Amino acid sequence: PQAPIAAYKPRSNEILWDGYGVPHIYGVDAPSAFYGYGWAQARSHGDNILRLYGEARGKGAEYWGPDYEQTTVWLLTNGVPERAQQWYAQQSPDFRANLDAFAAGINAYAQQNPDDISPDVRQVLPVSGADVVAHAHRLMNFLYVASPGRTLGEGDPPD
Amino acid sequence: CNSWAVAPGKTANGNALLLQNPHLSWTTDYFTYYEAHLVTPDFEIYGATQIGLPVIRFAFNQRMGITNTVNGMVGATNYRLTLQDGGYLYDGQVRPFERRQASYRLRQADGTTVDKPLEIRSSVHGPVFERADGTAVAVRVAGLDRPGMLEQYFDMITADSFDDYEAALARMQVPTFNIVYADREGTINYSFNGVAPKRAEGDIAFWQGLVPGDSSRYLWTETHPLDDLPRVTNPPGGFVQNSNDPPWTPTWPVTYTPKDFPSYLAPQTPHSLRAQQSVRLMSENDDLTLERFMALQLSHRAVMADRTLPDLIPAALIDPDPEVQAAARLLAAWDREFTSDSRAALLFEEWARLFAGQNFAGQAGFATPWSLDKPVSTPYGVRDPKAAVDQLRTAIANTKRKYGAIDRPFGDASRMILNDVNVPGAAGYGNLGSFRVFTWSDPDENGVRTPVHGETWVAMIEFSTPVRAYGLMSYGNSRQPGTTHYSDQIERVSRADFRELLLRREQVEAAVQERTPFNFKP
Repeated sequence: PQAPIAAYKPRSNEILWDGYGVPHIYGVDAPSAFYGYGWAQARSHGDNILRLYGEARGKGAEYWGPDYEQTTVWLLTNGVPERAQQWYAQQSPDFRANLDAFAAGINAYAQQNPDDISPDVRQVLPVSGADVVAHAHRLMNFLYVASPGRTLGEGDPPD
Repeated sequence: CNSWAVAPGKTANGNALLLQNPHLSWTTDYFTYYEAHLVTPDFEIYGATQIGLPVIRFAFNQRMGITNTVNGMVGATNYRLTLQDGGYLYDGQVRPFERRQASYRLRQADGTTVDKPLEIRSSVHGPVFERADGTAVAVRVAGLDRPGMLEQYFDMITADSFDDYEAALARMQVPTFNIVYADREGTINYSFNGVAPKRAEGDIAFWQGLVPGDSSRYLWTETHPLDDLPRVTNPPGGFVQNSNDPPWTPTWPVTYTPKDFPSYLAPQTPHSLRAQQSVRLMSENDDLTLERFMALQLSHRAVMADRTLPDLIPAALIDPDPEVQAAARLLAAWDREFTSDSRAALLFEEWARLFAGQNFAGQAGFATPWSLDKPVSTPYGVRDPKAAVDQLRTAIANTKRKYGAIDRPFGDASRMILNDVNVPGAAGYGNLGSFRVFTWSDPDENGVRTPVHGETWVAMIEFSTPVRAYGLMSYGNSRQPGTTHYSDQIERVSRADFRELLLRREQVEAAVQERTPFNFKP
């Protein structure tokens, strides 16, 4: 019964980025790797991540005005931001620490590279473990499963 | 989306194969995929996930891998309320709403905010919305009490065994998606996953519409466990697949039928021509290698042309208009592949838009209807060839209007353009039978169109020891202003030139172009 190749055992925390901008995140424990992963996502996609986290907070209308208002009403009416606070508290301790670390990774990227963050999304920082949970909750339950379109009767193309 | 898992017995080397192949918008921000690799002393995961998610949904490692497709799991119900006396009618009595006074800030054009009031009303079903036409609708979403979505994915993708994977999946914290699994021990699995309400009556279409909101008859409270849902493990056919088709041909021969499950779980509608090709490409091929698996994934057949051109062509050649006759001969000489050099493909699409609707899913035009008894060879034929030829007449005019001619090369109109990279397109619309998908936009004024949706993250993994994997990301690994990593993969996509995915430390160390030391202190 042939065993898989020996697992690699990281002795320091580092991202080795390849030539296509793929991060290989090595962490000495789970929280370290989640932090590295958050740093990497902020480097590669930070502006849109911050915007989306802002919206999952229910603060789209407040941060960016009328274009974001209908989403704000959809999410506040469905209690998404508060439910994400509840879900965050309801996490297992070990997994909550991974979420906290992923958020700290984003914040740390932005703190150390503030030139890379677009002005309009700076007001979103800092982000929290709960922001992460909230965006996932919006995506799964209130984009994929329950869309504003099917409830409000705006029924037309796939997007 | 497409997904394939192949058992060892169906391969030449004796190691399972997996295809990750989600199709989503190339522009919608929350649908953007990101590729990454995480390594600690205790786990390793490689793959893609939507930006902002802290766990990889399309993951694999040295032991196992998964992929996902959209299954449209009906996890919410929209209820039509009957309003009466400031409440709503429910079991023959008027019942008052729960109401809460909330508020939010709205940014004004001059940088300040105003406080805006927002009443949140709820019925026993859930939160209440008013549509533009006045319909009062309460939405009831299942699985609001399932906080463990991210952790479930994380435990699934780091599972030490199939048993550990299934116990994680069985928590029912991931509310939707088909999910396919493969590993180095040889197991493969398909699960029609999600959180589905237990109901006593009604098929899927009833529960997709506005359900009456005036009765506890339709007020569900419980949901299905994993073993109530369509699943397949190590089937006799030696593979599983899903290309967004209803879950009734996930393998061949099948292991269940629609009567084995409640009728509200999934539709019993005709499977798309792409989904039919998916079943054929796996079932008809044996002794598969990774290289062959990758070649089959590039399939771009105009299956719809196979089903219609035999009747359409002779009918069109009867027509006295010489442009229709010439169109007919152009279509007849076509090899029915969506290649860059095809002179007939664009014209064929424009005909199909009329014959099968703008989404190409219409069924009324065919002579022989779709049947689950012949799931990969129906529907077939042209019901009314004279009408179809009239459709061809219009489509000829449409093709010239859009593209300048009836015989412009497919890859001259169909382009993949990111920043200053501009390469020829190939493959096309799933509903026409193309397995590899590029949902081409409407053309601009010069007849040039680009993909709005389609191939995004594409990976193919053999669970050898060590594993061997290849992949591409159509729109690169970054979208930040000024990045060199947005347009740097699309040329490789145009040639199907896949990157070797690098999991072993030594491979990563040879490829490194940037090193970021970091440190975390809570």
